[PDB]
Amino acid sequence: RSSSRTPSDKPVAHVVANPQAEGQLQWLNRRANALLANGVELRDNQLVVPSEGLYLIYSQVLFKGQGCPSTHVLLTHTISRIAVSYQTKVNLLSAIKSPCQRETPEGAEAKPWYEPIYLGGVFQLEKGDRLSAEINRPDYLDFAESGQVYFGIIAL
Amino acid sequence: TPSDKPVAHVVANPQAEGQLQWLNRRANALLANGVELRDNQLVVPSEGLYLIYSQVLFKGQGCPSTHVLLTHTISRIAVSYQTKVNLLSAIKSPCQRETPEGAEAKPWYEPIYLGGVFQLEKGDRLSAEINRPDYLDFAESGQVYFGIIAL
Amino acid sequence: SRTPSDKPVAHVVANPQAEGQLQWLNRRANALLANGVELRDNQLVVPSEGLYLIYSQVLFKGQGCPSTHVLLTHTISRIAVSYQTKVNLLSAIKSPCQRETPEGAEAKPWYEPIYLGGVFQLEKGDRLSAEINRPDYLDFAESGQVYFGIIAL
Amino acid sequence: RSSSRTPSDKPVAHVVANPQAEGQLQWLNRRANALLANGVELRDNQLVVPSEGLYLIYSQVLFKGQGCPSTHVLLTHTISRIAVSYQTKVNLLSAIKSPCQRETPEGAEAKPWYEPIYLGGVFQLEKGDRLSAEINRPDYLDFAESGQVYFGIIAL
Amino acid sequence: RVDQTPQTITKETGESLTINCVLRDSHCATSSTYWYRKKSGSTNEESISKGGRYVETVNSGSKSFSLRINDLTVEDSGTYRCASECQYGLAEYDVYGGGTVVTV
Amino acid sequence: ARVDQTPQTITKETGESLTINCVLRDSHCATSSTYWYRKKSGSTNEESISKGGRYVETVNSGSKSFSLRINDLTVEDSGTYRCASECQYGLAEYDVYGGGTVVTVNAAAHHH
Amino acid sequence: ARVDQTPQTITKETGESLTINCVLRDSHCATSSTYWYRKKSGSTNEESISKGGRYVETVNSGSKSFSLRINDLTVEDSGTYRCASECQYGLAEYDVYGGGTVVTVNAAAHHH
Amino acid sequence: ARVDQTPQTITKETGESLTINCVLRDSHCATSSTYWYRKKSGSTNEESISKGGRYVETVNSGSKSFSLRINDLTVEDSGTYRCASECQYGLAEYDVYGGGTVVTV
Repeated sequence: RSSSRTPSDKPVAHVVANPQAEGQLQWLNRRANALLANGVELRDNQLVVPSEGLYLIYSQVLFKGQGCPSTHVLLTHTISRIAVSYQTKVNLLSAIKSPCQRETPEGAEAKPWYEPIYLGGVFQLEKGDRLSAEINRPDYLDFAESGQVYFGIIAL
Repeated sequence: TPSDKPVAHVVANPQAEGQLQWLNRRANALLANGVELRDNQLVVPSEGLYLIYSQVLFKGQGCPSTHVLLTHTISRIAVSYQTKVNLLSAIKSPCQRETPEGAEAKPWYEPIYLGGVFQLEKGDRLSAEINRPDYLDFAESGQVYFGIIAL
Repeated sequence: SRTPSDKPVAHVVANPQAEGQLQWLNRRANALLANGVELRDNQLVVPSEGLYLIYSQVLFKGQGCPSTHVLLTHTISRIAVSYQTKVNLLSAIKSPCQRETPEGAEAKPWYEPIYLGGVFQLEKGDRLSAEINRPDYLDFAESGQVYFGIIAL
Repeated sequence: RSSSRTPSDKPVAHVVANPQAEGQLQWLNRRANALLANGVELRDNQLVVPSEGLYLIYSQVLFKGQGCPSTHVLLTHTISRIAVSYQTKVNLLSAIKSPCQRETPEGAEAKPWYEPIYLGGVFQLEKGDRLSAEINRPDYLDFAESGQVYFGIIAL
Repeated sequence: RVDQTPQTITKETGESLTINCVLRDSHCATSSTYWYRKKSGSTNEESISKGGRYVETVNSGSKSFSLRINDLTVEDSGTYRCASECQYGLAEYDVYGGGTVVTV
Repeated sequence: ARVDQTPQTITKETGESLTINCVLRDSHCATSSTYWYRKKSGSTNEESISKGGRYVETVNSGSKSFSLRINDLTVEDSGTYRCASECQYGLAEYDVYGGGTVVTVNAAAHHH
Repeated sequence: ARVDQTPQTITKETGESLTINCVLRDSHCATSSTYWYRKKSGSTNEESISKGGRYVETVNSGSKSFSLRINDLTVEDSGTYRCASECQYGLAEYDVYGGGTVVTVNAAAHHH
Repeated sequence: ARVDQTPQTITKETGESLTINCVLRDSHCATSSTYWYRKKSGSTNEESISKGGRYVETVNSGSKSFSLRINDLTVEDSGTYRCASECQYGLAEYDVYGGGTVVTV
């Protein structure tokens, strides 16, 4: 009892983190409002560009902690690109955020903090380019509800 | 020399008392090529892949109490599955601690942005909403907005 | 070369060795500026009438939180031939520092990023500009932490 | 109950910073010992020349901070002109000052520093020319008392 | 945009103001004229009627149109923000201005 | 002192009359241009008090002093009140301000 | 690492010859449009080295490497020398840089 | 900003006429009292240009731009093109500049 009605063509992908991934960022596509079609591969948590052209890259990550153990905490989130022409990981988009400004329950309790980070830009990618979205602290991820963490590309 | 494909970019009305009401009849805003704005909701006029984005800017004139959690979500109720489901969401705590104790107020600002590509069908209803519409900062230029474009 | 060309596109990134100012660069690895978009005076020139997508991110970093109470802003503006006045298209504000500079356990580097994005209808010759009010907290020590771009959809 | 005696003068302007304003350079003229008359208009923190001729331009800015962080700070102060004939902002008067070369004070009870900057000169201006006084770091402005920040032109 | 001419008015009971607004955007036309009176100090907003005795001296050359108001007593005093709908391509919007008249 | 309001801390009864006086000390300011501004607890809007009915303003040019009697003392009007006047000599025109707070509590109402 | 200068720190004597090699890592940059820039020790303005006389260039497109041999060395020609190349594939055009410093000591003059 | 010289950096072929144009962006200078300055690559003295046939002043008064022409480029052709103009308003009198380098292989 299945069919399809619209064609569509642009190579596209919008993958969301695995909720049953207790301590890691595993990208999934077999979920309701997620897409991965028209040739795009996902090799070892990495998006493989299927054709040379102009792509739009976006990703969001949400960090949550139930208390600040030590001021020295850095939340980082960067999207990388390894091309066939230059076989080294280079950052295309990056952002850093400090969730805890001193404090560290000196006069408070477990104060749940939430910090989101969004990344986006347009790039020219060639065939076989491997894009990867990564974060430094995979233990502060909050994927418990819905579309709070994701990563995707679309050929314009 | 015309332009085509469904597009929409709605901005909150500054004259909207403690509420997030979307407006279209203002300078730098568009809603054309079939996109309808019904009940504070965008209606997709044709099936395809759309780009959904929205930003909300939160402002408070002091840390009130405990911990308030600011969320901003774009939801979709489709004709195929008639339940509102969240497509994009983000949570943020604007105040860390030290509620103003005698000392004067310190206005805090925290923005939140959402964006992604999704497949929408005819008759789908998208809505951008926030939990605390009493901390809304819709003063002048587009600080909070919400829009889609048919890719 | 094996691929064809397309529609107006631009993705410019901040100058890392320009500490003190926001200079947009296009002749740097993984940056684009082609198909009619011009970089005049830290401004992008729209080459044709149509619908464009504009975005920009800036990352702010400071050492310790002083008691000045600073407001960090980031705005994308458009000055058109139709309306010769600076109007903001997208804006965002963030207050990074509440508490005073630590008098015990000092140096507390704070990081706060800001992202903007939206689609607009632009005319020929319109000059778009992304700017921030305090260019002294820019963190261009790493690749792609500050950028600005448009692409015609 | 008041009166006025013989004005009989020419374009003049002397605007002062807003004392009860946060970190911004907002010019005021409707305050004691301030002038804006005989055609000079303040539109958007800019003086509008009402008639072609020779003007004298002056401005002072006072920078104060309660400690010197280590980040190489340069304090700048410039008066610029955008003309109808050449619509590019060019500096007529400029000055730079380094407020503190001293290594980040590990302990000095803040060490409050004060650094002023003054600019002045005579120039030929045309009708409709817009003069603008600006500073680079509005977080060190000392608009506490008066006459510490000001900006003016006078038709000679 | 919009350049409504009666900026500050404090005329006396019995005058006549002509209210012109000048368009600065080449997308706005002197075709869609309208004013939004306030009726003294209200916490809402009202409107104002056209087409006859409340007619304008619309002039596209100066991009200004008027509002003839006679016998001003105390019901003809309020904020008459001005408005016009601008349109170039796929965009449709309106714009506001400003101008008040007061008669004692 | 460029205008000085005399009452600083006032303590009134539920619904009474507070009087604030400001005296002009600059002979450039005219008593023919009076304005009033009040503040509300934690609020950030400078409001303009209107002259009529419950807000009475008396002007006497001899001493260049004006007053503001406010009746029906609602307790939601607790805040800092400032006065203003328009001064203009020759080519200069300016205005002047003050400062002063009002506090009022309620009663028992005898609902037994 | 998108262009690699091999001799980072060099110490030659007045009257010698140092060779600096740069190897391309991006297969989009071409060995044909190469440029060299030096920054004299103690100065901030970066000057552009000219092709002629003392500066002889060896380019090999097969290995995508270019070099710059510097002859008749003096003691005033000590500074940071960088190499450059022009890359262009699709809609993108950019340049790449390196780094490498030279220090020259003198040889005195035997005074009998 | 003011004065945008169109051929900034040129690399021409031996025997190829290169045309140097300067476009005025300051609407106060006149293209009628135009001046040209050359500094041959390798010399640190700025020499002037005598426009006598080989250097033609294809000034365009509409665009407030002036042009100069070379012919049969030689192999010693090495020189930095600098243009100037004698702007004049009521009282003030000043000059404006551009920028330009030539290389012939």
